[PDB]
Amino acid sequence: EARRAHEHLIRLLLEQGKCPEDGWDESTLELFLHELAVMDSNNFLGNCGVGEREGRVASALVARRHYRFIHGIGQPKAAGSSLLNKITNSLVLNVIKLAGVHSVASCFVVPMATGMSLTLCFLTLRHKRPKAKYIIWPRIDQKSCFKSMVTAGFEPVVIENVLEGDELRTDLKAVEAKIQELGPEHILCLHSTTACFAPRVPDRLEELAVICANYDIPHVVNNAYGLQSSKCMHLIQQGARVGRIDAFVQSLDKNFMVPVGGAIIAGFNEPFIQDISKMYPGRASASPSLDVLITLLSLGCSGYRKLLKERKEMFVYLSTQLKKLAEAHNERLLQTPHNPISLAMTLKTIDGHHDKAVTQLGSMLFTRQVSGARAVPLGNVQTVSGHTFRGFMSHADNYPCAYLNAAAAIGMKMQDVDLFIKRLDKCLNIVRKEQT
Amino acid sequence: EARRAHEHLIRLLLEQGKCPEDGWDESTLELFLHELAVMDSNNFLGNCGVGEREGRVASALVARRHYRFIHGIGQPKAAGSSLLNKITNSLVLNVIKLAGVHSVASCFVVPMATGMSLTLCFLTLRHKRPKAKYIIWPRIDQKSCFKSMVTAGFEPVVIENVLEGDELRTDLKAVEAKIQELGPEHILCLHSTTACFAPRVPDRLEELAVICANYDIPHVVNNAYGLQSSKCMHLIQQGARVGRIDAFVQSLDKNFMVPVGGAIIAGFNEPFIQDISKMYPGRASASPSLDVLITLLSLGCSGYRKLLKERKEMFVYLSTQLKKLAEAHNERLLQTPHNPISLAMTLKTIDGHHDKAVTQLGSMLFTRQVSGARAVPLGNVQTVSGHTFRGFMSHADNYPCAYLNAAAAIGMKMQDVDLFIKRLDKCLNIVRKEQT
Amino acid sequence: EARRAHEHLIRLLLEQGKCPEDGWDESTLELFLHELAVMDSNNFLGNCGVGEREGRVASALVARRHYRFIHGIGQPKAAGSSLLNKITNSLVLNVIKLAGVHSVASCFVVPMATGMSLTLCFLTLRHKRPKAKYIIWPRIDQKSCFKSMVTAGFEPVVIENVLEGDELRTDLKAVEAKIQELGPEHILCLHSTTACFAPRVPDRLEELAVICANYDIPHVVNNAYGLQSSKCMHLIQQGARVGRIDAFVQSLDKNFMVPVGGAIIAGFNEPFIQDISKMYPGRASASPSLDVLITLLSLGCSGYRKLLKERKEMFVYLSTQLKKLAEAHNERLLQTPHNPISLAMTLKTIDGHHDKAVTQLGSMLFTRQVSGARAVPLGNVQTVSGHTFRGFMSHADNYPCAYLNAAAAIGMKMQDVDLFIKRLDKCLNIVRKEQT
Amino acid sequence: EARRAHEHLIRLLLEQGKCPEDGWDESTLELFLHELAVMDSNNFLGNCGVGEREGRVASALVARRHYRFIHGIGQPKAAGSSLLNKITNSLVLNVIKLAGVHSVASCFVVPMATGMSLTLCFLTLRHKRPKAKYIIWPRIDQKSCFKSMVTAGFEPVVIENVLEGDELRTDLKAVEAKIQELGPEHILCLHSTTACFAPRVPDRLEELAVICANYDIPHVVNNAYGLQSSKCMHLIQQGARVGRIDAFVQSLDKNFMVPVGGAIIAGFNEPFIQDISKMYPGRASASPSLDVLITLLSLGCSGYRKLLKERKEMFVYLSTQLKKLAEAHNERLLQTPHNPISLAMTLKTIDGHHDKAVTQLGSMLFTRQVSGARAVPLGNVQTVSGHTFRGFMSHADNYPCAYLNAAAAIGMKMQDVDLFIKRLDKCLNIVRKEQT
Repeated sequence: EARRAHEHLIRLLLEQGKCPEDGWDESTLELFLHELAVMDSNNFLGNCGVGEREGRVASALVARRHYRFIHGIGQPKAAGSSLLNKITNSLVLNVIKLAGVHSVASCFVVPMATGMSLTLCFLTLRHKRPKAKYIIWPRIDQKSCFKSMVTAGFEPVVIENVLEGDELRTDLKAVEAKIQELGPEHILCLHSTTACFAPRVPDRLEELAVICANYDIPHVVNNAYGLQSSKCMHLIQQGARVGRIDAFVQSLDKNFMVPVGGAIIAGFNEPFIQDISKMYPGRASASPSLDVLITLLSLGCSGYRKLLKERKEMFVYLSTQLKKLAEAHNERLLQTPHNPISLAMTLKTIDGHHDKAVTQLGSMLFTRQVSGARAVPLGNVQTVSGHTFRGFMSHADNYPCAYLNAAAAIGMKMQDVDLFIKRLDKCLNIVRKEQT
Repeated sequence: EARRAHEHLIRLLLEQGKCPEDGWDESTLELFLHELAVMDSNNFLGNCGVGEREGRVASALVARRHYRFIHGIGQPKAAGSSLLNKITNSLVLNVIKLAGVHSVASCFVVPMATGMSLTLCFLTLRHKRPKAKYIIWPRIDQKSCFKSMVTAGFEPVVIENVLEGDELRTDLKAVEAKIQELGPEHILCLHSTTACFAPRVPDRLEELAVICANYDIPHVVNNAYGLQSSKCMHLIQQGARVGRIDAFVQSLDKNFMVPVGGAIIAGFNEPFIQDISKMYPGRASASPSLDVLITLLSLGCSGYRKLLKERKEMFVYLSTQLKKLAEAHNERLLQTPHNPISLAMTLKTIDGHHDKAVTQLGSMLFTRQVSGARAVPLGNVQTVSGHTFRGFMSHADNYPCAYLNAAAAIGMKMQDVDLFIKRLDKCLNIVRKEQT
Repeated sequence: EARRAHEHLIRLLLEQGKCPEDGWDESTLELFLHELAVMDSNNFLGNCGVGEREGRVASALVARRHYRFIHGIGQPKAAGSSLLNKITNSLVLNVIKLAGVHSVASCFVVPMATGMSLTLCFLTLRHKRPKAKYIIWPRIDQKSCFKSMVTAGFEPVVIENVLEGDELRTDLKAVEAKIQELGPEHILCLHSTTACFAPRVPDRLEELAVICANYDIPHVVNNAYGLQSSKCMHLIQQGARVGRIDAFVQSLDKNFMVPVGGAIIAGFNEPFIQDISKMYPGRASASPSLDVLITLLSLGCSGYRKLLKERKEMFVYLSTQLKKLAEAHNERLLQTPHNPISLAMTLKTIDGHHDKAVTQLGSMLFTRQVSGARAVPLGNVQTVSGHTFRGFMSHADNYPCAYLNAAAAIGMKMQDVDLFIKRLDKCLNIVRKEQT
Repeated sequence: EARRAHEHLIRLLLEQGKCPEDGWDESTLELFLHELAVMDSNNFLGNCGVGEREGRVASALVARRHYRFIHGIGQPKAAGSSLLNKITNSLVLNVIKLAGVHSVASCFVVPMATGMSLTLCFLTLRHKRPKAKYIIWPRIDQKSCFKSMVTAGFEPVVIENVLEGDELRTDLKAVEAKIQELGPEHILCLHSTTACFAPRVPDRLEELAVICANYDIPHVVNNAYGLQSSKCMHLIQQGARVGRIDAFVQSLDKNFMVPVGGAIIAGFNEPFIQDISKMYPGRASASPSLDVLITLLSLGCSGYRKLLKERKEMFVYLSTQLKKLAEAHNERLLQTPHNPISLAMTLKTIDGHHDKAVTQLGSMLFTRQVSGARAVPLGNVQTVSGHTFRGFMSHADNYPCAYLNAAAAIGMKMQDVDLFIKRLDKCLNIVRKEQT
């Protein structure tokens, strides 16, 4: 029977809580979703509602586009939304393992993006560490992760990066020096970062993990877009094994190709991760969870695994093509072998004329429908939530050159690289011709 | 021309930023949505993406159900999502005015539910008031609003309510006594509440507003489900006129009949409300905004206004039917004329036998597909985030009786009341027969 | 259990094959559709296809919009599409009874519109009556019903209508005179018509039925848009009781408010109706059947019955408003009490100036977004499939005046009448002002 | 601008009426569809309707799933549906050329399946040839094409096929012998067939075309599933060049992977093809046209061309795998090099035991979710619409053996062949073990 085949797949999902090897057909998926939504009281045919939160919906466009999941995630009032939440977190745990953190103990989807999800971690740790006022943070010029600390009501302690060749790396001496200066009890946590813009590289998590274990200080990893990278994930896995990592947080959109809106908070200590979940007040949107559930069931392990493999290949393709273009314009690819996602070519040939050529190149790429490229000048001064950054965008006060960023992130296609290379070549020609 | 008629409506929305008098046809709405999504870079036909957040989508089910809005709300990378956000906040401001707060200066949708949205207000006020550690809070037995204070890292100062007849009301003397005891500078804010479970009533906002203006302390109003009530909204409007209200927060789902997930933060001081918006780190889900935009454009002013009128009528219908049932079972409707949404009938005839009959009645209603009713016993002890509540569910340590809650909230139908009355009558009969 | 409630409704549909009293919720309907489509082999998860008609679908937009019903209607290859067809025909039979033909024996949806469905009836009757070459047809100026006879390969025998007051009615003497002239065996059938443009009225079916019973000649009724009228349906029911009706055919779109595309063929002799079904070669589109199934399950008996009641009320409203306008312009409503759907006001005040004012009025209404009105002049000569019609549009060679048609058909709203009246008034004023 | 890029594609479609080289994104397609539907009067915001066919829709599920195309295909009342029809027929003409008939003059989508579309051709030819009563038809055991002739009211003249090796081929002598016997004027047309079940092969169209040109008799080609085959299409193209072909008809579902429901009628004489279109009475469903428009715009030339290439490859794969299996069971692949889509392996090893093993094998494959296979026994007697077929299913009275059919049709995947081979192998083993 056709129906039994669908039920077999559903039952296997419910009993194991694992991503199916092969992606489900849409037919199976929509059957499952409809049966789940049937379990929510708002969808009961015999229901009457006499409360203030009945999951009533005025617009049929709204109800249908959400598969009639209205109540969000948590006698129960929403048994299907609850099961949706359970399944999705179970699927996500298994993908975390698949992706490289095999010892992960616990995780949960939270329908806030990565910044606010990090804030939630910091808000939870306040009650663990009432004496703490500082968060030690190796510098990365990204506004949201930096603001997350201020939002949580702590003061960031910005640790400048060390220039090693072309790469910007964790200053481990300065981190330990600030712990000793300020006092371990006054530090809320170390806030490290994996995936980042080249020529910065993922933080030295093993070493920071050792430092945190020894000084007895929480370690929170901004893994925003590092789940897609088995190298970034090995760094988390190794760090947890050789020292201390308390939580790692990753974006749903950047690693799973779904709308912006949600993140995953994961860790190795189940009671602690539960404490973060419990620190969240009230119901939350089920929409990020639904998007990731749809995506993971449709892809299967094999589909997600293939996406990860294709990204590695696109990275190789992107670097070989960008290095070739760079060199053809008498530029070079910065040597950043410790960054597995992001790369940078120098813009020395257009910089230095005092005509804003580097910024102009960025705008030119933008108006030619190139998105995601970052033209980083020398000398941006920018103040973010109380803190003034010298050399903003470059993660250092005095990086030796201007450069252009590009990145091979999950779902990148060959036409992404090809069109980029084509339009970048033309833009470089225009600028240089203008400078004569 | 047919197309010009659609464009006229769209252009009028864009130029005035106001809810159309009559609801748009779905045809107009979907035209508009598709044209908006066209403005996001991920949807550009000529686009190439070389960054880490390109709004790529693996699942067609996911992309389509969100109308291809992927990037969430904020060179720009997402011009349509940005315009969506602008329009929606403008529509919401106008509905706030429509609903009873005509002097509202500023507001924004935040894709967190009401609890976390209140937390965000408290997180913002931390930077305004570094010496503050306390939030003064007239008691309401609702976990999320209470937890919001703890999550923000403040300690709640629980002010017990005064029993006046059957109603539980703001103890204004105790509020002022705690301000003086603890010191104005050590108070982060007063956290009041409008719409609530009977026999509690909306807080005395005019008087609290006067107190807050005089002691120079912020006033944050939990208006979770009070937007649907012109009486609750008059209380906010009057309070702002005679004293101080800094922010008022309301649920999207409870006032607009959309999925759980979002809230509105509004106020009378534009710079301050902007500061709360700016305290939020990173991008956020556009899904709550989209749901409310769809809903408000489809309803129009006239449709939303009609929903508000129908709720008032359903309240009258619900109370007349519940009073009639109560009296037929030798119970009574508690006299709560200061609560415009929630009501309560006594359960004295089944309580007092030491057999858990009140709790049992609640479960009986639940298993008979009645949702939203609250059977409140005498004597619940419950600890929430560090604080132990006596008489939990009843908003007081010694409320004189057990009672049952019901409420006429927006979108309630006559069959909601009728089925409820029918099943409640049968349940009361069963319990009483059992007690002989 | 929520799911059991849905299954109860489905099971009741499957066991009785009758329209539910109250409309199904969309949730129940889509559950049912998905479960049905599961029964088609193309949707089997374990299926392999090695034939030429496997129901493969390239476009996900196409597959989804049809609920994955691909195979159309008929070891079996399509068990769900087959069950869909069975259910839909059973629902339609019951609506035919509801609508006024309680003795209907058999019917089937055919995914051709009414013209081709009549052709199919004529094609079937060819094999019953090999000597027949003529179809006797009381005149109605509608191209499709007339062409249906030619398409079938018969020659129409056009019987002119009798003017009785303002109405055009069946010339029963001329019908019988042509039977006798041509010979009963040489007549394939009588092709009568119910719902039609005023001032024509439904054919005299009782009398024609008696004639057909006596001369032993098939009687095929064009009931294109007469199902929505209990008066038109009583005429079919009475005619079948007092004489002979072999088949009656009605449009799906005009009586059920669904896309153009399908029709119903019904009758009182089950073997004969089966013969028409069997005369159709090959598979056919399931789309008309699906549309009517969705519509009838969502409406229920009560919803469809309410639509029929509202149409009667709109007819009264339309005539009272049109009579009032007519008289205000010194025109009159033609006295057509035997037409229950269509009406006509005279255009004598603008006609007669030899300036094409009547045609011009029709175009003016069209450019002012009035659809469905017919401005009928005196003196249209028009040739349709070999036959030249004098006074084309007016169903007679010498109807005494020009007039304007309007009709109250199912789903008409008060704003349809109101806007029509408003724009018609303005148009009449413009024309008369021009004629000075 | 993003919007201009979409409009450029649309404008190019409208000006050239040709399939885009590369498939449109869904975004572009749905934009286009929505803009088209805007042009139909039922969708006009300012519209009032006072007629009997206003395109009103009761169900939002129905309206939305058809993109608000309600009126079907034809002052005008439906300008967008009309343009839809125009575009689709233009796209289809170009695909006919792409597929191998480069000299095609005219074609149109008709929303009837292939059988009824052939009937329409025969119905049209009746008026061209009033003396004709016969249709000469080389035998193919397919019920719908045979019934199409009877439905049209003609008598089929069944020409038995000639056995050449393993193939069944056109008996050209018998065709000419029947023309001479019955008289050219009494023949309505020759009804030939291209794509068919092996071991029958496509009719000898060049030779039949010469015969038809010489005797002055119409030639109607059943090209039901031959459009997907450049060899079948070359036969039509060559036949038209060396002789007479008046119309060729093909299934939409079998060549374009859309629901059953529609067909294309094409030819080389534009006035004649127009005459067939004009012989159709009334409006018709736009749904088949919409499905093929969606499909062709999403695929582009390149996508459809790739599908055709993949089918050729799947044919090679299917035959090599089926030949290998056959031989492993001491059977053989029948030598049918003139059939480019269908193949047959002998079932001699299980046939001959008088135990219905051949029929049983067919049922076994069916219950193991193999669809589209045909187990053809020796000796089926079956009467279809008045005519008794000896050896029904095998296209001859005395085909030497029982065999099994399989076919590589458009959209076939490797798993279709692989699973089929796997399950067929197991079934053969079961049967042979049972026969000991």
